[PDB]
Amino acid sequence: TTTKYIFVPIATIGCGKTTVFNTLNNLFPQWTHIQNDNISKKAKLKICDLTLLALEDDDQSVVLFDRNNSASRERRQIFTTIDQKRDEHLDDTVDLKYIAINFIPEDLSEEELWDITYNRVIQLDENLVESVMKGFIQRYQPINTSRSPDDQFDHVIHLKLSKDENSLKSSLENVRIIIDDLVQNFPDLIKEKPADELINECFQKALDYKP
Repeated sequence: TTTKYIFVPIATIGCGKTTVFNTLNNLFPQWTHIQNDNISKKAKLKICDLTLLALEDDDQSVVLFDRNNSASRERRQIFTTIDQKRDEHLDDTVDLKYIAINFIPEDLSEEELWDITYNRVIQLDENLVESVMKGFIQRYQPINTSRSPDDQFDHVIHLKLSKDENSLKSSLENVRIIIDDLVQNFPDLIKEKPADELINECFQKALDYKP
């Protein structure tokens, strides 16, 4: 029994998920960060193929599955497709664990989810940014692990999302939340939280990553 992991965000635009995943991958370079926005719609290998490819080796334990998955259908598509394809990549005794990274607290209404997301991204254009990122926010369906598809998650990490905070201060706190929760729950992945100076350095280097 080797155990493999897929980290699945539940998020919308402006939740900082790529910053968070980039920071974690900087801290743990053996993890693989697969970005949906970098895969062609006509690519032969899609994100679920690439995810399982990046779990084939004994060196390969974690995939950061970088996609919003705002609607329940998208989480169901992950579970269905990975289950259908895993035999092409893993033997079927391998324990594959899905970890939800929940960027949006389930208490949040449709309305300050909008007000938080709207204000984080503006702090020139706004025609594009108001009722067209409200196509994004309308399709959000909170995680609900009491029924399908979200009941297939093995674990849920609950992140912070505050009206109050700067969007970059919140992303750094979320990185820390994920690490500490993994320390408690999956010591095979992280035995102890890295030094804070290391986490800060890896976060600052992620804030420069779009080269």
